[PDB]
Amino acid sequence: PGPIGPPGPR
Amino acid sequence: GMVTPDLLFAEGTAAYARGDWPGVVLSMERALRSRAALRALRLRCRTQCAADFPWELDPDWSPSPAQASGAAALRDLSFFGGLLRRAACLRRCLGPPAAHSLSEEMELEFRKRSPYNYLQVAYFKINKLEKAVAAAHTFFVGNPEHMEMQQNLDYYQTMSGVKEADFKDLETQPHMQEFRLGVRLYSEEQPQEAVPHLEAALQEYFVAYEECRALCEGPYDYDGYNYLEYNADLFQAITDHYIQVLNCKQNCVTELASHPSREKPFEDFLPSHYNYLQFAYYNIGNYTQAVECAKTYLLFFPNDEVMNQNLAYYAAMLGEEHTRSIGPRESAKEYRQRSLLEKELLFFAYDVFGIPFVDPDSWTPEEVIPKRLQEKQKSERETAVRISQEIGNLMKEILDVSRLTREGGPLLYEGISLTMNSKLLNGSQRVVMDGVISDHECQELQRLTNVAAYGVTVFKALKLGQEGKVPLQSAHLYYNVTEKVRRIMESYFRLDTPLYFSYSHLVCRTAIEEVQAERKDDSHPVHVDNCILNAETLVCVKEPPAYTFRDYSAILYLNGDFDGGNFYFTELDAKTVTAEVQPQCGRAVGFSSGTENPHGVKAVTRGQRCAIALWFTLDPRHSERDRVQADDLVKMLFSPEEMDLS
Amino acid sequence: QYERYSFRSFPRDELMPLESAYRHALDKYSGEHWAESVGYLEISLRLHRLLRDSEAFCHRNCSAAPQPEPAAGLASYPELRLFGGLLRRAHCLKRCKQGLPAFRQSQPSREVLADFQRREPYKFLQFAYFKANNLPKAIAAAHTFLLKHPDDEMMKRNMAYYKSLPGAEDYIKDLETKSYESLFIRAVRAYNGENWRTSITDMELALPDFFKAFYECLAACEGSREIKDFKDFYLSIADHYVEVLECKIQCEENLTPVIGGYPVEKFVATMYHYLQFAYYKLNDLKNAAPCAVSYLLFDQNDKVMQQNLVYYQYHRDTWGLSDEHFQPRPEAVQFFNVTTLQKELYDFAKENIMDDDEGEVV
Amino acid sequence: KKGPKVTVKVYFDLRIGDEDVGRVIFGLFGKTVPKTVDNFVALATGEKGFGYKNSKFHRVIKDFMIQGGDFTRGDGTGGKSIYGERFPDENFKLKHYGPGWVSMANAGKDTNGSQFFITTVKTAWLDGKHVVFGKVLEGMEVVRKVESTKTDSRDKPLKDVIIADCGKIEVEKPFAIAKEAAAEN
Ligand SMILES: *[C@@H]1O[C@H](CO)[C@@H](O)[C@H](O)[C@H]1NC(C)=O
Ligand SMILES: *[C@@H]1O[C@H](CO)[C@@H](O)[C@H](O)[C@H]1NC(C)=O
Ligand SMILES: *[C@@H]1O[C@H](CO)[C@@H](O)[C@H](O)[C@H]1NC(C)=O
Ligand SMILES: *[C@@H]1O[C@H](CO)[C@@H](O)[C@H](O)[C@H]1NC(C)=O
Ligand SMILES: [Fe+3]
Repeated sequence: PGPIGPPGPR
Repeated sequence: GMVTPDLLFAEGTAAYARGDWPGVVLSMERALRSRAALRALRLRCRTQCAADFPWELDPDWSPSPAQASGAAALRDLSFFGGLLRRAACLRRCLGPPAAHSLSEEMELEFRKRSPYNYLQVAYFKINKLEKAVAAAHTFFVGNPEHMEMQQNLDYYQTMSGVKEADFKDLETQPHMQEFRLGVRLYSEEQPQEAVPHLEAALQEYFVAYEECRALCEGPYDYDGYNYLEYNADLFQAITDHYIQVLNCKQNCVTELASHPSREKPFEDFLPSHYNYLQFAYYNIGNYTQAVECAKTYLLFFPNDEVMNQNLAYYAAMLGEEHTRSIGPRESAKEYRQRSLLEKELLFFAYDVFGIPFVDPDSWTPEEVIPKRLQEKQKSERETAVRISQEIGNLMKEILDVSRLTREGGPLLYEGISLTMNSKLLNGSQRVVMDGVISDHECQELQRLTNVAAYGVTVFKALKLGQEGKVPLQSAHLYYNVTEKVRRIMESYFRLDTPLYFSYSHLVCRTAIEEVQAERKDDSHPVHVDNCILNAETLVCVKEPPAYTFRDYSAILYLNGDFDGGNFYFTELDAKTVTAEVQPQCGRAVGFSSGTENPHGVKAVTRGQRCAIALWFTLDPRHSERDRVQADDLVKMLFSPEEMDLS
Repeated sequence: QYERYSFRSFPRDELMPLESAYRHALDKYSGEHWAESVGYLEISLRLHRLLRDSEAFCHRNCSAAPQPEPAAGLASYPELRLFGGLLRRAHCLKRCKQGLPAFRQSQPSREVLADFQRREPYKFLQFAYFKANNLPKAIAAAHTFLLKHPDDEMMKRNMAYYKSLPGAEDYIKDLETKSYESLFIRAVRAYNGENWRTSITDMELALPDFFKAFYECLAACEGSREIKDFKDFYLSIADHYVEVLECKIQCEENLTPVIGGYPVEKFVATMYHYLQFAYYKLNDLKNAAPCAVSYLLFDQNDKVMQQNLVYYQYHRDTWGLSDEHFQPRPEAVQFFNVTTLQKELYDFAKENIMDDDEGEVV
Repeated sequence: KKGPKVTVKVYFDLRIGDEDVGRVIFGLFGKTVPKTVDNFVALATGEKGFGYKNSKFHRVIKDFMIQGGDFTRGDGTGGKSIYGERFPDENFKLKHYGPGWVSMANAGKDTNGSQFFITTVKTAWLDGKHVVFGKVLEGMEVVRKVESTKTDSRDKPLKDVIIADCGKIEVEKPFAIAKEAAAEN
């Protein structure tokens, strides 16, 4: 359904 | 396993406190032997690893077309193969590397010969008076300003059991003793007994020089906590370390020529050996060695008039064919050639990387110094002569002599006014000036220190401005004002020597109103920036724990919107107050950091106090190391220069 | 994000530190602002490429230079010659670095440089592209990250979803591609299609490019280290080099092309194998023999090439060959020497230099 | 995973005024940092008269660390090593990876004395300044109990914390450990 994106560190 | 010296020394000191004389004798003797054994071990494997794997040389590099890159790679691989082989050999002797490291307080304790003090007391207490007198004489030779040692030696000598010949030095190097003995015998006009001692001294000198040169490859010297921001790539790290090692090897020359009895090293040590030898040989009646020694002296100073006269007289007394047959000594030739090559390398590094080098020899020809350094040296000579002439004229126009010959100054810049001179400040080497900088500069520097937050150095401020955290105009202004203060303070005090930086930081002090309860104690005790203040006996001791190279001090204040925070000059007893200055905007107080100016700062009751503190040196060896990097950064950031990328 | 890139003329508009551009990009990424994050990530990628190219250009002027011959006396003191040469090279490097625009900004930390080397930023990039209706660039960035790391969990799911998408079966391309990779692919295609001169031209173009890239990669590994012990001169100069040597050893494998998800093994020997067959089919054994000798140099356990060598050897007089046409090409010999020396030095130093103060946890 | 090898173990018994709250076992890295393990072991065994026996923790700052090891003066200004008074820093080969890593407390550069601290949270701002030489092996619950005692404005615990005993436990075979946090069941 939706590609997984990384959690934003900053 | 050769227990380290400091553990044994601590055991001995504790036993001395308790009152166990066998304990102190056993422990202190063990400490001395352990230090000697560790030194011999280091010397032995450094020499052995050098002699097993000699350096190779294939400098026939070929820039073959489309083959320069691989050839460079293979050359580097040859060099680093050799280096790794030597490192493996060194590692497989030396053993545990923890044993060869000890603090600097212990090194100071060992260089002053304290264990011999302890040992002489112990030996006397357990009736071994011969060893007692030997230890006492060794300690006395080490420290010549002890009347207590003198009376102890008197007491020992009056007592039956010991003679004059018992006085044997257990610590001084053999070549120095041989030289001093031979020179004394020469001064009594006994040339027959002078030549063998002097020749022995020459041989010992060369052996000891080789031994000292091999102990100079130690750890790199990061200046404080700057190992956490060291970012040198491989070929720059190697270069920094090697330049330091070479500098140490060259400074071994001035260390082999010093004795604790004298306050300065002998001048022209090795050529002086030859100078004595030639006349002694002449007085004996051996002319061949006389002309040989004259010829080996002339190889160091080739234009001397007196030695040339002596050689001409000898040659007239001799035959010309014999004189043209003989030449100088070969050990002297090898010595001189190696020294010249090392000095060339060190002067090149000084010219290019800005790493200072102070020559320990006065026989160096001028051809080994690049042109920029020669121009700088000429300028320094000219300014020294000018200052001396000015002082002579002023003394012709003549405490008060001190208050006059070394206090008036031109005050180069405009707007700078002499608010209080030394007489109005009750002392010597004191001044308070006003208007060093304006109000806008003060505001800008205040912003620089408020945003970056409290000691911030000029190099750190420049880096912060480069990143973007602080404005860059502020960092450049900080650099400018520091250099301006240095120039004005060097011109005021009539200095013929150049003045170098030592340290500088920008600091802000805040008052906390919730910790002011019952705060009757002073914020900071009276101190002296040079040595440690022992107010108990009203003396000062210049010791390596203190910064003994600092010579002048200066402070400039940037705001006056607070209460408290005064600056006062005080007497040595640390109680009475001699003078006080009121901080304001652009006010600078400058003084000599010696023992004649003890100073103190009060507590701030409320507000903000921000100023710059500066310390200067007269010794070029002890210059601020971060100032070279800051200079490079300023040149890069504000005076760019491209290199034709096309 | 590499169309408007030129080393000679880099816009002064976007000259900022690499760390600050990366920080701004991640700040906008966490702020759910996609367009600005795309712009800043592209800026940071271009800045990293500029830094790498500036370092390569600087290391070429200095190290690869003709040598000054010093006087006759200095020939009797080898240590002074060696370290004086090192001193001169260090001075040339420092002087050359001040004039280049990329070195007058603030230099990045080792963590950020390793982070960029591991191709991490591309992760963020692909997601951002999807949120800005840039599906072709999204799949391209996903493929570029996946190419270096093939065992990631989330990226495989992302690539499966992307491949499910219609049309997006022909935009798959590597954004961090090299010259010799494309030249090799073209030459292989020509060889497979029964055409020899085109393959010869492309392979002969591809070989020196690989060698130049290899030597620049070797020269870029001689970086800094972090200080954590204080040892003597020879014992600390030889600890810096051991880290440098680990990095250098792990350097021929990173430049190998990947086709079909599997790296091509024995790259240089493969090039010579192709070249030899192509030259044979043109009956130009004058060039076919040295390639065969080079291949046998790199891989000594191939019966096929040894039989080919026997075949060439026995027909020496028919085709008028000389012994001068039976030695390996010099560039291959240089490559062989460098790689073998590096492996021998590292194996030696992993027994005598490196301390044993650690072990495996059980 | 690669980790440092422990060579000696030492044990402390702690008492909060009147309760005995337990025993703590430290494992020291003697092949990485010698001359700092030796000072600790010699002072724990008390083989030279002076030692850690009947000493006291004087800083129990919450959620940071617990510090002790001043046996000469009650405050934090005393303490001496076996190599004189102070000795230089050796090497920063290890960092503060988490709770339970023992390190040497110093008042500047090259001023290691006899005072140590046990970190309770990860402290990465201390790396490169303080030298780390051990890791807590057992009794993390006792460290947690000591960390939560009531303090004052200067962090001096209201009830005294006493090292009622200290000794040394020998290890026949060095073994490696994991470079992460410790215990915390
Ligand atoms: C001069 O001295 C050398 C060495 O000291 C000696 O060999 C030589 O015989 C001496 N000459 C005379 C005339 O005694
Ligand atoms: C610092 O001094 C230099 C030299 O005169 C000058 O060019 C520059 O403008 C100054 N920087 C300031 C005033 O911020
Ligand atoms: C290195 O750069 C300088 C700077 O202009 C240039 O003059 C010199 O020719 C360069 N060296 C080589 C080998 O190209
Ligand atoms: C390079 O390798 C070849 C192949 O054996 C050898 O003949 C040559 O001596 C080597 N060159 C070196 C190690 O410099
Ligand atoms: Fe002061």
